[PDB]
Amino acid sequence: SGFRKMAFPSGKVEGCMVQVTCGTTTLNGLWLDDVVYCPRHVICTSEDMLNPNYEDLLIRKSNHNFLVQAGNVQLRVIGHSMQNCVLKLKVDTANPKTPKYKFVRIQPGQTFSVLACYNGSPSGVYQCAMRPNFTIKGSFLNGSCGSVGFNIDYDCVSFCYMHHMELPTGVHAGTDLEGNFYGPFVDRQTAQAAGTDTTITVNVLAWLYAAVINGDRWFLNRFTTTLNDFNLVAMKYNYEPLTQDHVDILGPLSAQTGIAVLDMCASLKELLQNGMNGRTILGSALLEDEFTPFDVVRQCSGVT
Amino acid sequence: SGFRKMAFPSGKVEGCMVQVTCGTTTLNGLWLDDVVYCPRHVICTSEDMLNPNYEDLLIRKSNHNFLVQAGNVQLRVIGHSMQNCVLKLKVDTANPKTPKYKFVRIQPGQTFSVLACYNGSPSGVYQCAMRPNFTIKGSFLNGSCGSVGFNIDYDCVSFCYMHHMELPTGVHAGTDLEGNFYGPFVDRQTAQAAGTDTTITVNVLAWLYAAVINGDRWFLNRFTTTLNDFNLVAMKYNYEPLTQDHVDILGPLSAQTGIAVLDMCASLKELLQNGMNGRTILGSALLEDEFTPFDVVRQCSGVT
Ligand SMILES: CN1CCN(C(=O)Cc2c[nH]c3ncccc23)CC1
Ligand SMILES: CN1CCN(C(=O)Cc2c[nH]c3ncccc23)CC1
Repeated sequence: SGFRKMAFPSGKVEGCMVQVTCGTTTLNGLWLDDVVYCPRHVICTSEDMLNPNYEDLLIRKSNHNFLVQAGNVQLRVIGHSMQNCVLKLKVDTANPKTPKYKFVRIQPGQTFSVLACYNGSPSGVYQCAMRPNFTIKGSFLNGSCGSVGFNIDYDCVSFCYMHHMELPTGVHAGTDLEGNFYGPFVDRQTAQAAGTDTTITVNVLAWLYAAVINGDRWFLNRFTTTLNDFNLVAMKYNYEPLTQDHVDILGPLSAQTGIAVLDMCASLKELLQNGMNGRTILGSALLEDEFTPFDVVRQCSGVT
Repeated sequence: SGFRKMAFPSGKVEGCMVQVTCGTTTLNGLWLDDVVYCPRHVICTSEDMLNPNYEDLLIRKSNHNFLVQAGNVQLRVIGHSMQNCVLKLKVDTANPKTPKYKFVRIQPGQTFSVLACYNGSPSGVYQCAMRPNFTIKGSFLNGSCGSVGFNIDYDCVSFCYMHHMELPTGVHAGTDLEGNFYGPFVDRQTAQAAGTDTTITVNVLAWLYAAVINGDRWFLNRFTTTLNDFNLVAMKYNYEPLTQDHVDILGPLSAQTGIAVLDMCASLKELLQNGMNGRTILGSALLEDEFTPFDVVRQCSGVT
């Protein structure tokens, strides 16, 4: 019993973190096999950051300009390339701690763990969601760039995020491990505004199910709704529309609790309309949207 | 920028987790040097759990009755002893992944990371606080016993908690690594009620400072208070009393923000009296009390 914002165990990823220095800038890199992945803005001066031409800046850089340190031992760089917004530094040594891994590009609403790192050393781990506006609400200070987001399936680390920048609103933007930004963001020091940060409705419903499973049931009501009726209310409250694909994904939680998805939607509808009236659900005074239905089943079943 | 409930990187602890089986019960153990630490209730049948005499039950157990598996390799048990509520199984092999470590008994209000484990395998990591009633609000299912709470200082893991049981209210009780329960709890399947779960005032104030540092300032007011005046209000709201030791610990956050501790107390006083009025602080609709002043400085400074 109990329900916590839970991160994946970070050890498999800790074993991949290194320090990358180009000139006076140090940030983090991800060492998998004989490649080190890092944000391309490592090559930029503060001046360059305002309006960088990365291809032109990169011409001035050689393998020996990329200093890669794994613990307190230097790796030899034997190649470099730019893929979208990441640099791939080929090193002469395969990371001996390379886990089974994939690179995945996640959808908005998907959660992942972040291993916040500075100078290639882990500082902490927390759980994030890719927001519907393709930002993440992380905890990142200068030097945290190259920190990675990931999910784990038994022994396979799926890398989904690499940290690149903070927007002037203090929300975070980054890439997949192919170097493609989530959302419309660019690695340039220019004011970039985020769109509407809507609530991840299917995740809220997952968390309401988690609440029921954990004995927090006060919000269960006598009502039902329809997807169309629910969605009118969702749109009014800047909630993402619910689709039958969302209802399908909530099936196992529906079956475990015996609460029809549309009934739980009607409960959610009343919470939106009435608020919490000073009550809490799983120790929260707001509706939590950074647990996926998969997250709730995993936590509630004890997958390792 | 941004402020997250952040756990320590768990890799150093992942390397210590093993599976302990006695008869038909499997739970987790902590392998440090040539000792495996686990809850003594591993020796109990369901029947035994109702009113166990652990010394008498342990007489019936030999070294070869304790099955210790590290990954998928069995460890040879060459000794066993009971220290308070934990068993110490001496094995013939030092854990090669043993980190620098200490055993510490934490105070109520102190935070720690939990590596939730099942069958000696990590499932996830989250941040907890020792509640003033000596419970923790964890996320633990059957098989999670022997999971450990810890803090890390650079390269030294301080182990502070080992999970033993859930109370009928679904809150959690456990021991330090000398086997002494936090609070009045006993490892027996008998109804045990928790006392008042008061709010950790110094932690709320730490988190308000964290909010100011991160640009959430709407709650800063024109008022000040005194420790005695604040404490009258604290007691009314089931907040822990604030002492000058708490004010001392908040000094660095006071200095960083230029907000006198007693001014922040007066802000907190108004939040208690007025509530949040549907507003949030660091994405929370309630006052968060599971960040210590040390946690806030660490996260806000990027210690690795
Ligand atoms: C292209 N350019 C954009 C601006 N940059 C950052 O925002 C880096 C960064 C990521 N998280 C942070 N948190 C606090 C302060 C700075 C950062 C550098 C790269
Ligand atoms: C002395 N006896 C007391 C009762 N026990 C537990 O509560 C073990 C336990 C710890 N977390 C849990 N979460 C869910 C279900 C069970 C547990 C066994 C030991």
